[PDB]
Amino acid sequence: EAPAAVVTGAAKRIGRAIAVKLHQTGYRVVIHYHNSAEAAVSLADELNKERSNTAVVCQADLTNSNVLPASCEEIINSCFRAFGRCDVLVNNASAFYPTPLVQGKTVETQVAELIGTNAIAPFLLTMSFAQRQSSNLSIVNLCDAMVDQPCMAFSLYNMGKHALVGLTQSAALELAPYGIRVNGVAPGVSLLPVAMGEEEKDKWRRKVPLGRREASAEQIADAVIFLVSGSAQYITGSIIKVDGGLSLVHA
Amino acid sequence: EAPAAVVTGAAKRIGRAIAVKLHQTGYRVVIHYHNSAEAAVSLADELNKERSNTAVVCQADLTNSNVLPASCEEIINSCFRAFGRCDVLVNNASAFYPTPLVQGKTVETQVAELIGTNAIAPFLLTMSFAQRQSSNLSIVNLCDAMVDQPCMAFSLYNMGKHALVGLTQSAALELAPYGIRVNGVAPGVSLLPVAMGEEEKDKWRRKVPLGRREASAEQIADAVIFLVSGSAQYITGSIIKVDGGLSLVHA
Amino acid sequence: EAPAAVVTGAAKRIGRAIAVKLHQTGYRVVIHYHNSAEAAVSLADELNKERSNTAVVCQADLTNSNVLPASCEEIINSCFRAFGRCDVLVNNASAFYPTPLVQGKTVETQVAELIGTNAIAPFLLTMSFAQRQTSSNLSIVNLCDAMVDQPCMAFSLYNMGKHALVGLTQSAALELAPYGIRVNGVAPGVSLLPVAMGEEEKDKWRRKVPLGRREASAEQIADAVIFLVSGSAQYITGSIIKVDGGLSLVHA
Amino acid sequence: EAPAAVVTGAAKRIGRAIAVKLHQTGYRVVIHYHNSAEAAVSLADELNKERSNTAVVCQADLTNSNVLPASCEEIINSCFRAFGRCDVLVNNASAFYPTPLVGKTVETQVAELIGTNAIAPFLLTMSFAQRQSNLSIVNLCDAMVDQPCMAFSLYNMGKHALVGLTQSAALELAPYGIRVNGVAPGVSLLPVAMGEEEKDKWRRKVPLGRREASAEQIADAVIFLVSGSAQYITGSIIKVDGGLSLVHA
Ligand SMILES: NC(=O)c1ccc[n+]([C@@H]2O[C@H](COP(=O)([O-])OP(=O)(O)OC[C@H]3O[C@@H](n4cnc5c(N)ncnc54)[C@H](OP(=O)(O)O)[C@@H]3O)[C@@H](O)[C@H]2O)c1
Ligand SMILES: NC(=O)c1ccc[n+]([C@@H]2O[C@H](COP(=O)([O-])OP(=O)(O)OC[C@H]3O[C@@H](n4cnc5c(N)ncnc54)[C@H](OP(=O)(O)O)[C@@H]3O)[C@@H](O)[C@H]2O)c1
Ligand SMILES: NC(=O)c1ccc[n+]([C@@H]2O[C@H](COP(=O)([O-])OP(=O)(O)OC[C@H]3O[C@@H](n4cnc5c(N)ncnc54)[C@H](OP(=O)(O)O)[C@@H]3O)[C@@H](O)[C@H]2O)c1
Ligand SMILES: NC(=O)c1ccc[n+]([C@@H]2O[C@H](COP(=O)([O-])OP(=O)(O)OC[C@H]3O[C@@H](n4cnc5c(N)ncnc54)[C@H](OP(=O)(O)O)[C@@H]3O)[C@@H](O)[C@H]2O)c1
Ligand SMILES: Nc1nc(N2CCCC2)c2c(C#Cc3ccccc3)c[nH]c2n1
Ligand SMILES: Nc1nc(N2CCCC2)c2c(C#Cc3ccccc3)c[nH]c2n1
Ligand SMILES: Nc1nc(N2CCCC2)c2c(C#Cc3ccccc3)c[nH]c2n1
Ligand SMILES: Nc1nc(N2CCCC2)c2c(C#Cc3ccccc3)c[nH]c2n1
Repeated sequence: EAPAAVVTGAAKRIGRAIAVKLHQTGYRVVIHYHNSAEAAVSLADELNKERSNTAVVCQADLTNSNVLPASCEEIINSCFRAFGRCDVLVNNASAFYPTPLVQGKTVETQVAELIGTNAIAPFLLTMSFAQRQSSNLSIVNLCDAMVDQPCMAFSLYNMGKHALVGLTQSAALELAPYGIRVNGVAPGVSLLPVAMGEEEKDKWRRKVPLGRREASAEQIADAVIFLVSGSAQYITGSIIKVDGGLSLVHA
Repeated sequence: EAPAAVVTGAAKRIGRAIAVKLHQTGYRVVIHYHNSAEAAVSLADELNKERSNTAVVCQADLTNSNVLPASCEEIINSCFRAFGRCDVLVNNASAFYPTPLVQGKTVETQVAELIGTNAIAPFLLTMSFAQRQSSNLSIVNLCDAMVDQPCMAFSLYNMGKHALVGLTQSAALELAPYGIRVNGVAPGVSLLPVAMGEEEKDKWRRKVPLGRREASAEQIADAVIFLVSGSAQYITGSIIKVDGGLSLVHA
Repeated sequence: EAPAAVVTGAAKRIGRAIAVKLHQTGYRVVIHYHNSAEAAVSLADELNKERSNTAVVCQADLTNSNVLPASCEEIINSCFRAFGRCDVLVNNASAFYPTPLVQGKTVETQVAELIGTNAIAPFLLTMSFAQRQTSSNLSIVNLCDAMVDQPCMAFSLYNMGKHALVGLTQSAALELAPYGIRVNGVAPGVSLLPVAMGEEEKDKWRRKVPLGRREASAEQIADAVIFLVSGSAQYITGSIIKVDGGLSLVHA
Repeated sequence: EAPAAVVTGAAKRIGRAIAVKLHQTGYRVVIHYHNSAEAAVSLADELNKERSNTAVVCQADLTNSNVLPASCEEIINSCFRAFGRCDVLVNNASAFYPTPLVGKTVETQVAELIGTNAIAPFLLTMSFAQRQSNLSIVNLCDAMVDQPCMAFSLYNMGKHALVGLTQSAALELAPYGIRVNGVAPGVSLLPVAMGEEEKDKWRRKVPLGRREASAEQIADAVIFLVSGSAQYITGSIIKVDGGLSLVHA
């Protein structure tokens, strides 16, 4: 019987690249989404076309609130409901926008979305994953290679990703006696929005040592797939940068 | 005019030592506290006896909630209303208890307290402090030298301290243009409670390379004093471990 | 035509596992060795029995000296001599013994062996590798140490050597990225405890590891190397992958 | 009796400022130097004019070689010879120049860059410990060690090694009451002779004040680490960089 994976924020971009890759490697997948309903269902469609009854979608807001623990438990429950098991959890969903310290979402909303999606939801999904448990159980957290050279005025976002590093380590340590490995993948710049000005994209592209290009979504997913594989059976609490050397470039 | 400082969680233990040492150095102080009202008032009394009109108290819960931004604004305000200025903020208050991943406060309450006290309140206090501004302005965040080798079952506490590192770096970068430095002090083991077990204290003491003892509250306060001083005027985004070598000791 | 890899200290243990997997993946290999001459020659024999003239041996002391630069150049040269190309370099060879700060090799000899093997020879091999250079996939993997920030008591020069190696991994990734050469590390925690260590002692270390209360196999370390040299790691450079079972996360 | 400090590479620039500050604090000082004899003697003279018999010079090359351990032992020995004790060691001496991967031989590059930045600090540390009250060592590291300058691999390997020495020695010497810490400068005291356009280019990158560190600012952190206010601090490295290491590309 095939193992099952939950991928948060999997309707598009990096998260969809990860979902697809697990599916192709033989996983059944829960495609989680928040707002992108049409993209999520469309992907579950493709993948079920490929193999019937191997994908489902699951809608959840991962903003922090008093019901977030229930929402995270229901995401995990939804994998068991659909597949009878849950082998892999990939915490990919993330809010990203500036929250300047000195001067519109209220600050309470900004805290809730940025810390919720990047850190607390990952923690709650990890609790639920562990609680509901031959096997290769693992969690992969999507981190950020630039957390120590942060974007100006992204304090909440940066605190959220730092918290996620802390979760990755704490969960690796705690869940090792249950056979559950917990690792991260830390993109540098990846998948630049089409919208973004072509000269702005080139400005950033030119900073990357390896090929003066951003990472493809495929390249990020490749590192996730490694960490979930039997090729990584002794790896836990590791975070693999996938950044083309960007984090090494001084100002 | 003497400079003024806010110290969170200043009624007892390390926060109290930081408040005393700053007051000794010539600062006027706001003693924030949550439950330790008699100790906070007694400290204020003792400090005002040394020097009239140099200490006030401010009570607030720093748990994450819809009212935390106003509470943090209140705390900074208390310093302006008493003293007419606010030069230094020390983010010392901190909830600390285990939050095991595998199963009595609800989990969402555990999240609110541990992430609120250790990260979100320090972010909101930082915003409020910055917004209100040859001065020597700075922020010192009490971090944790053991954050990369965390205690088992302390996930949320560790996440909170990692976020606080993230805040330290982000805010150092963003507030540098205003002349506000942001730094950290990372204690190892300091001031073990009297009522904790003798076997367990001996166990931990014996692990510290430098002297086989915990730090005194005054030794932690010494590093805070340095960072706020004119001897640290080029230092921002730095985190000083005060751990007797404990973090260097392998398992 | 098949790519080619140099693996230093490849006669035994982890280096041997790395050479074997690389060869199994389709690489031709230079098995570098220092003292383990029989092991190196019998390994090359086993590999060539599988595929003809896909393995050669190359002996060199990698202690720091006046002759180390030429030795390192000759290791890379031997790969070009045998196989016409050199696509991968794995810096695995390493001296490891204590050098207490406070009180019969002299200290200058300990410096030369520990800093030479762990840091200087990798630098020189990296220079020679790069100097000699869209289906190209060139890369270097340096064998680091997951416990570098919580070092063994009395192992200052070894630990200095491994820190220098992290520095090289970063500096060389930055500098060689324009040439298409990636530079990464694999950082074991405890792996393949020596056969002659008593099991009761092996178990004292084993017991510290969160993930299974055992040490890594040589093949588990090799698996990380294989990943880093693969096409699945094409945007990965300057990265160090811990393969430590969570050991570095465990407090005193 | 006043305590005594050894400061390597102390004839000029940042090492000189550290010596000056330790001397102002009440230390007797060994000013080690390699080539800057005139500056070193002039400094010793000035410090002894301020307080008699409180400074000496000591000449040594700290390039790696088979005699480096004896040279390091002799530096520590020179502090005991002059002052009867040795309380503080500051490993400041450092070679710094590019060594690209693609007149000096590479053997010589390795010897100077790895010797000065790492092996000499290790040997000096051994000699300091062996010869033994608030005893401590401060190693001058580099806040940019993880975002290094292009083509500076050996320099960078040296400073990484020095971080490892700081940790290993803090761990090992702690039972002897000897603390070991680091100060990691960002851009500091730019050469007067360096091009103004280039200086301005690097200055404008620094978040805190858009200026380099003064040598006195670096020294202030050294002074803290050797003081009685840092008696529980060992194995720590304090960046003194105005936030420069926080700035992405
Ligand atoms: N792109 C980069 O350059 C880069 C750099 C560093 C790190 N990373 C990391 O890699 C991961 C993926 O990057 P990306 O660019 O693909 O991400 P993205 O496009 O910014 O967002 C990924 C998904 O997160 C989900 N999400 C956002 N807010 C949410 C909420 N409140 N509740 C639930 N889900 C929410 C969204 O789902 P819906 O669309 O369904 O609403 C969105 O599709 C992230 O964790 C990111 O931080 C990316
Ligand atoms: N002690 C150590 O070994 C150690 C080690 C590493 C880091 N640290 C850090 O150093 C700092 C001082 O340590 P400590 O041992 O002195 O801390 P502590 O005694 O655990 O707590 C300090 C104060 O935090 C305040 N606090 C707790 N929950 C709060 C809430 N919901 N709202 C507002 N305030 C709250 C409390 O004030 P009230 O008493 O008034 O209720 C408490 O007295 C902390 O940031 C800690 O995390 C300490
Ligand atoms: N084993 C572990 O737990 C562990 C932990 C952390 C990191 N690592 C790293 O992983 C790598 C492999 O570990 P290992 O335990 O397999 O290594 P090892 O058995 O200690 O030695 C590897 C090889 O290094 C070669 N070597 C030693 N001194 C040399 C010299 N002076 N010149 C040239 N070559 C020399 C030896 O070759 P000959 O036998 O031919 O003389 C030896 O076979 C090393 O880089 C190590 O530091 C290992
Ligand atoms: N300046 C910066 O921006 C910066 C940045 C990061 C770190 N740092 C660190 O801070 C420390 C001081 O920096 P700096 O700019 O003052 O240093 P510097 O001017 O480059 O050199 C300091 C001294 O090192 C001594 N030295 C060099 N090679 C030597 C050798 N082979 N043997 C013995 N001594 C040798 C020289 O002595 P003589 O003059 O007597 O020959 C020189 O005066 C260094 O450790 C440096 O790495 C500085
Ligand atoms: N969830 C999430 N989304 C991100 N982005 C979504 C819009 C483009 C970037 C980033 C992102 C970025 C970026 C970026 C950096 C330089 C130039 C353009 C984009 C970093 N972490 C992120 N996390
Ligand atoms: N707010 C807060 N409080 C802490 N403590 C309050 C009770 C003593 C420890 C710690 C603490 C600790 C500890 C400790 C660790 C090992 C042995 C004994 C105490 C670490 N971070 C903390 N943060
Ligand atoms: N070249 C080299 N060799 C190592 N070893 C070779 C013999 C066993 C370990 C180690 C090693 C180790 C170890 C070890 C630690 C605890 C228990 C047993 C082995 C760490 N880095 C190493 N580098
Ligand atoms: N021993 C030593 N000396 C350095 N320098 C001596 C004169 C120029 C800088 C540096 C140095 C530098 C620099 C610098 C950075 C930006 C612009 C100009 C110089 C970094 N590490 C150093 N170590």
